[PDB]
Amino acid sequence: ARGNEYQPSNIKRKNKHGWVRRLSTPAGVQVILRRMLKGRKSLSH
Amino acid sequence: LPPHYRYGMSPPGSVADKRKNPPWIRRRPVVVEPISDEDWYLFCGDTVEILEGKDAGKQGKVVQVIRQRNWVVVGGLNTHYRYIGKTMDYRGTMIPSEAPLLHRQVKLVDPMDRKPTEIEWRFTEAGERVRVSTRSGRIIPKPEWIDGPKDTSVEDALERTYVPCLKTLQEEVMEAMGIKETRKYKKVYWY
Amino acid sequence: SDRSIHLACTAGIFDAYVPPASQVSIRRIKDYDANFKIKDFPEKAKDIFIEAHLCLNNSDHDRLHTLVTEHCFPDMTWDIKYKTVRWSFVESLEPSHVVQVRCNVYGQITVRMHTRQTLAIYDRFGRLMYGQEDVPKDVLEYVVFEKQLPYGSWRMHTKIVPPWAPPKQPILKTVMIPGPQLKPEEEYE
Amino acid sequence: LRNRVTDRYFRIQEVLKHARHFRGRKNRCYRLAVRTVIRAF
Amino acid sequence: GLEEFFDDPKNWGQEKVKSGAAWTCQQLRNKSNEDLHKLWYVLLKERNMLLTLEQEAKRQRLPMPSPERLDKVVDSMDALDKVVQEREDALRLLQTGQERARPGAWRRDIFGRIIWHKFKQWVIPWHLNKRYNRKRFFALPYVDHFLRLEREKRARIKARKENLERKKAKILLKKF
Amino acid sequence: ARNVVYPLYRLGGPQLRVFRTNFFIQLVRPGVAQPEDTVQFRIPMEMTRVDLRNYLEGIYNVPVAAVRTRVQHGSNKRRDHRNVRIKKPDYKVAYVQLAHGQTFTFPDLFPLYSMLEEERQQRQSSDPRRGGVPSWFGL
Amino acid sequence: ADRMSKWTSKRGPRSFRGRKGRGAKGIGFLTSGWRFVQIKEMVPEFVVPDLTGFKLKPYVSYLAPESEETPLTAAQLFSEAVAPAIEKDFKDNLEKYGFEPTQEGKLFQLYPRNFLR
Amino acid sequence: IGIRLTLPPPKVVDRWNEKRAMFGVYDNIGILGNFEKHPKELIRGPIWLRGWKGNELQRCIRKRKMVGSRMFADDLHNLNKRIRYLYKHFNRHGKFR
Amino acid sequence: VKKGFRAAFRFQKELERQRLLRCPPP
RNA sequence: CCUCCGCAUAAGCCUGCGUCAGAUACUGACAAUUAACAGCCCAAUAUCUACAAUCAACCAACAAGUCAUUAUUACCCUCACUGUCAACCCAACACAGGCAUGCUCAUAAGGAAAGGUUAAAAAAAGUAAAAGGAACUCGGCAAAUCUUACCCC
RNA sequence: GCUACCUAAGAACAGCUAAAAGAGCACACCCGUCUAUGUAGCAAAAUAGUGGGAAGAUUUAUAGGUAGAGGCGACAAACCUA
RNA sequence: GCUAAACCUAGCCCCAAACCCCACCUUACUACCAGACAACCUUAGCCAAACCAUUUACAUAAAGUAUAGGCGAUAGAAAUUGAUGGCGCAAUAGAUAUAGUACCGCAAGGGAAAGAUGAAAAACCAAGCAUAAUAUAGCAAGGACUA
Ligand SMILES: Nc1nc2c(ncn2[C@@H]2O[C@H](COP(=O)(O)OP(=O)(O)OP(=O)(O)O)[C@@H](O)[C@H]2O)c(=O)[nH]1
Ligand SMILES: [Mg+2]
Ligand SMILES: [Mg+2]
Ligand SMILES: [Mg+2]
Ligand SMILES: [Mg+2]
Ligand SMILES: [Mg+2]
Ligand SMILES: [Mg+2]
Ligand SMILES: [Mg+2]
Ligand SMILES: [Mg+2]
Ligand SMILES: [Mg+2]
Ligand SMILES: [Mg+2]
Ligand SMILES: [Mg+2]
Ligand SMILES: [Mg+2]
Ligand SMILES: [Mg+2]
Ligand SMILES: [Mg+2]
Ligand SMILES: [Mg+2]
Ligand SMILES: [Mg+2]
Ligand SMILES: [Mg+2]
Ligand SMILES: [Mg+2]
Repeated sequence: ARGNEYQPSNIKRKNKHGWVRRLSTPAGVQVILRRMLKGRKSLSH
Repeated sequence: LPPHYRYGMSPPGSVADKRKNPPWIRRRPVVVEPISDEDWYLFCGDTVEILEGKDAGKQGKVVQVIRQRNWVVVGGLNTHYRYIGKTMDYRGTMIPSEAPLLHRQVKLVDPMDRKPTEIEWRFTEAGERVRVSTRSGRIIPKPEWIDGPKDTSVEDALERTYVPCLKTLQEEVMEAMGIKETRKYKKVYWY
Repeated sequence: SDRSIHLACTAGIFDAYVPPASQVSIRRIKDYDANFKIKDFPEKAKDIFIEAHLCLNNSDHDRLHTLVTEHCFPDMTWDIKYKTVRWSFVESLEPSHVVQVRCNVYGQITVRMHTRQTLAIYDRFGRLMYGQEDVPKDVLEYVVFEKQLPYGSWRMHTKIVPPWAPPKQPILKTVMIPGPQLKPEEEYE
Repeated sequence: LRNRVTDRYFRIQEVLKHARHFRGRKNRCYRLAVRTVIRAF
Repeated sequence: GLEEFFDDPKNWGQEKVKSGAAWTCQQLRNKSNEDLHKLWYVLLKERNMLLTLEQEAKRQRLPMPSPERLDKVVDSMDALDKVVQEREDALRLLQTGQERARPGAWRRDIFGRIIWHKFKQWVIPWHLNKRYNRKRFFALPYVDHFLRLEREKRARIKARKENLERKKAKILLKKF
Repeated sequence: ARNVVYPLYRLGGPQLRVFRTNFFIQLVRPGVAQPEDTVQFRIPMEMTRVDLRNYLEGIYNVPVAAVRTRVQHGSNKRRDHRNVRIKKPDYKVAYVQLAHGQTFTFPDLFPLYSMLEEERQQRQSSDPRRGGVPSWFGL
Repeated sequence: ADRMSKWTSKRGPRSFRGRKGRGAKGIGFLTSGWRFVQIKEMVPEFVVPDLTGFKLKPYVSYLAPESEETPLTAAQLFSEAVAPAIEKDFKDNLEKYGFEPTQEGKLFQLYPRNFLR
Repeated sequence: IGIRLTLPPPKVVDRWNEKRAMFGVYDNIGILGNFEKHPKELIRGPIWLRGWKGNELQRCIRKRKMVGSRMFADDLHNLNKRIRYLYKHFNRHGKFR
Repeated sequence: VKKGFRAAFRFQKELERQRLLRCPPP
């Protein structure tokens, strides 16, 4: 019954975890900064 | 090349080299003393003498130089024997294969004295840089086509058609080819 | 590939001495060396042959590589690996003498030797499989030596076997030669 | 790992030698051989 | 014609095709702008032919005859481009004094990193461009801590590299 | 041209001209049956079909009747020893139909060792009668 | 769910796939009814020269002298182009010698560059 | 099996290199030099523990006091946490009280 | 690898003893 | 013999049973999906736009409803770009699960329940059963039939 | 991106009885009454049968919104990425 | 005799010194249209006080002194004084790091493993088993015994 909570959709993906949304708020800017400091190959989604 | 790549007898880009050093090898690096480019004194074709190992004393001709590992390969000297073309049935043919020698194990030979010599990179007024033997002086010299349908003749290649001018290639070509443009480029904003 | 393989021998004999004019080749040899003697060669060739076969007896590959060429060493050692050979030269019936000489540049000398030798080849387990350790046998052979013309020397290159050569000594063990391993569809002919 | 034990082989053998004539894993596994050897002594 | 995309029919199938030397920058510098303009298309046609040969060789699972001439042609085209760029740069410096052909400016991005923002071409001024105004070219105070952290990460990496180099040098000296 | 900023065009401005073309194309053998008048090219991704038409008509004087393009996706499934996907580059494929009834067919391109061969000829494989006894000895 | 793969026009719904491109420079605009108006002036015009009689083959003969590399500089260009006229008119208003006060009014403006390649 | 099967490469120690040969020299600089220099001034090392000794908590406190402002951000955070933990351990835990 | 020499030396002696036992000399 | 299906679009995925060669629905190489279908639109300033849909005709309504321009000024002179493959997606899996829409309403399309043997117990699913017919059981649970009447909430 | 509720603009509901019905039988579809199996399972809640609704307070695709001292809730202390 | 065993250097730790072409904020990595929207505002709590509620640390010497403090747990000055590498690690260690990669999660985020020939490749030892299943009786051993 459970397990399939991920119903993929690129519109939702980019509108929820995209670069633009991450930069929209100061908190998301700090999220991107944390990813950069850690060296993540994927800063945003 | 991958970090700490182990230079071998095979060239760094051959099939045998790729077989011996796949991308995932992490062998211990080889410790090689840092001989500067201005201190390297062994060159391809130089006559040398072997100081250590089998064939010690014999003098040969340097065929290959692996600088990254301070290696000189003396042609037909310091040879072991290996089979080439050995298949499931045929034993193959024995071939003499040279083994690399270190520049500390190999010394240059005087052009005429035919004896091992110590070398210095003494400057000369004419030969700005050239090898000079120390124990007996004398300079050791450094050893060592038809145009196709798609090759420029020498005179055409060296012809100086360039007349310097305050014109860009674009406008010069426009004048040469006769393209006439009257429209004025409207100014744009940069930011 | 700037570097190339530096061979120390040739693939095979230049001109085969068909067993029962070469002064140009002798001249070339002398102009390359300046101290060679055709008349004195046979003794040196015999010494080289005896030493090479004693090296085979003692499994001295290092000395073999100096006494025989790279076209000779595999032929001598491949089939004798993992077995012991008790070879011994007892005497030379008639004196050895040069026969034919021909010539980056190699020179080949054919020497006819009619000598007397002994053989005893044992298995991995020390079981005799060829010859007698003591009985001597008369052997007529044509050894072709070769030399490379700075640090080269005279080394055995080949052995020419006459088509009229007497059959070699028979083997101790019996042999089975399978016939055509026919597939089911195939039929014997 | 400034200081590490390098004699553990011999420390184990000092007991396994007395445990060699036992049955089962008591003659091979130190965790068992030590108990069996202590009981034997 | 399409035949210009392939080598000479006589050369077809040849194991090796002899080729001259790649054009050198000094040699090209002596040629006029029109001459360089024509040589550019000569080399472009040769490059197209050689790329066609390479792709067909890959398709046929065979080595490309004389692969070095493709590198020679690429080097010649690069040298011609460099010569033309040098002439254009010299003229631009003489006439305007600008060392860059494209306008740009050193700006601090939203992450506090100093970048060279290369200006784009627009029809309306920046104060009216909506998207440009959405783009932010300033770092707020909360970015200072991350700037310090990145600086310290870089310093740690550099210190590790230098210490390792000194260790290796000492090992080499002891060995020799 | 590619990897260059195009001068922005405003109404009534001058024609956009490129003097030293940066596009390099490949003429490739079609992988499937094609009409006699169709030629297949591999093109830089930044080249439009209009650009290809002008390119062929100016540099090669090839009369082009029609051009179609498609972006072939290169496989990203392959993985290296580090389990990182190796990306085969995507490339643009252009199908060009020649004009004036002209026909094109891809040309049929591609229409020490001595010592090794000599020794192989001189193998002298072992005789079964010998029963493994070495053949060098003449006794 | 794939973050390490490049974002291309082949990924996403119909709107995303239609909207994203592959780097090809624009040729015109869109009007009512999605009709595309292509502007000729926006199409790059390949200025291909006449190669007839051209003597420069793609490759150079190996029997050619080697010369030291001397990258062209502003000073060298000035010396080779303007200096002679300056000397002549000094022995005997820089626009006469060639200086252009402003790039505006030129078809090929050096800065900001407004021409291809 | 945690024992190597081959002897390790011989370890040769030059007992008469310069460092060992001149070790201890100028340790009596004070008493033999009119006390111009204290022997602790011969100590080369971290600035916060030159001629000074203490337990881990004291060493951490001294490090923070003397070079805390020059420490990296995460290193200083780690030092603060270590000082906190050492304070708690030394002032609230132990057999003796 | 564990730094040290004496344990390795002892193990070498034990290996020599085992080798002798397995292949006693004439 | 089965057919829940199936074929497309959407969404998702991203080359994931095409060819060649090596191995032992894998690996490497080669090839491929071609726009008309779909996405990617619209020059301004004002000014218009009461009267559902339901075969829209009678009727009946209530919950009161997806579907419209004009006036002047501008403006044509020049068909790009992107998706197009697959045995596919979300469920750690070649997962008996989840999965929108258009047709097909049993198929023209798509598939195989049995690796071979034997035919023990116990276990699961099903079928048949003398006479009896709830005597079972907490209870007619299950199964079989199609079955009345009275209460509590 | 599940789920609770909501916003925008969409889609689906065979056949029969009745007749403008939060009507009846009954598909698709939604749900999950009871039994059996399963219980490291096909499944971290399924399968087979059986059953409730199935023109509505229905179901459902897309995008958006409400965030933890909170949200949302036909209150089950429900649901808010097992 | 198979699984396997080992190995030495990849690097790292602590100090000193020293200050450090094009594309991309729209669905990032997207050539090319009227914006207007802009940042600052006490840390808290765990925990200790054996609960918890005020409270509870974040060069040397003066000095744990003056003081503060449910005057108790604890907190705590100032005046004043004068100020060149490694008895480090060596692949379960040392950085998480071969890498913030693979993989996992919608996301924030979490986060691995491992390699060893030689100058040149253009040359005997853990467990587990097998050799070799088993003989009445039993913490499997001890005393023993010819066994
Ligand atoms: N304590 C310590 N001394 C170091 C360190 N790095 C270098 N040194 C010392 O620096 C001195 C000079 O180092 P060298 O490499 O010989 O010379 P250099 O490159 O001129 O030195 P620097 O100026 O320090 O970079 C020697 O005494 C080294 O021991 C380090 O990390 N710690
Ligand atoms: Mg959903
Ligand atoms: Mg298309
Ligand atoms: Mg089956
Ligand atoms: Mg079965
Ligand atoms: Mg009955
Ligand atoms: Mg009853
Ligand atoms: Mg009844
Ligand atoms: Mg009863
Ligand atoms: Mg029932
Ligand atoms: Mg109905
Ligand atoms: Mg109803
Ligand atoms: Mg309640
Ligand atoms: Mg309750
Ligand atoms: Mg408390
Ligand atoms: Mg307590
Ligand atoms: Mg003070
Ligand atoms: Mg580690
Ligand atoms: Mg064992």
